[PDB]
Amino acid sequence: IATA
Amino acid sequence: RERAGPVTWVMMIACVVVFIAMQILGDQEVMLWLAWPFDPTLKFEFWRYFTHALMHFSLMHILFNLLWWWYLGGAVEKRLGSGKLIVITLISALLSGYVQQKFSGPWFGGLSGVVYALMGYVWLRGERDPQSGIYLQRGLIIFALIWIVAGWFDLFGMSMANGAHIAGLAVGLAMAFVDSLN
Ligand SMILES: [Cl-]
Repeated sequence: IATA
Repeated sequence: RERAGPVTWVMMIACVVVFIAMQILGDQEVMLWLAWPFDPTLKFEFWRYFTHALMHFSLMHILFNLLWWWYLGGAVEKRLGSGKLIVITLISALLSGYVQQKFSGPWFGGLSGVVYALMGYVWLRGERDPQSGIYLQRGLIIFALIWIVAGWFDLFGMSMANGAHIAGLAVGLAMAFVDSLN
């Protein structure tokens, strides 16, 4: 999961 | 007295509630509900185009995102009104999430796309339209540039949604330009  | 208006406040509450749900239920159970639509059958669950911005996966990025939201969001709401903040927030969450999923697919979250929109918006509106009463301090310009750089070069622990961030920034700059045409 990528975080913004 | 209070710096944070209703919209600033309600977003912060939303992020805290979602964060707590994620610690209780685990990140993945909450993503399945709140993530950008990851299948055609979910494409009309319209909240998902926005609710990706409410999830955070680490203590550091929820804190930093909410600090910038509280400051910039707070400044926009105070000076330009709750409506303006709502529109920057919805538009930037939508378009940043579009760009991110487009390049990297739907497994992402965080308020940083919106934060980058606020950075861009506050900077350029202050530049082009100083009578607006908003302005991005030099120190915050420097802070934001380093944070962006850190994101781009993977200097945090974690995998970064650089699509969302940079798209966020473009949305904020665009909206500020349109808002200051005059
Ligand atoms: Cl995060």
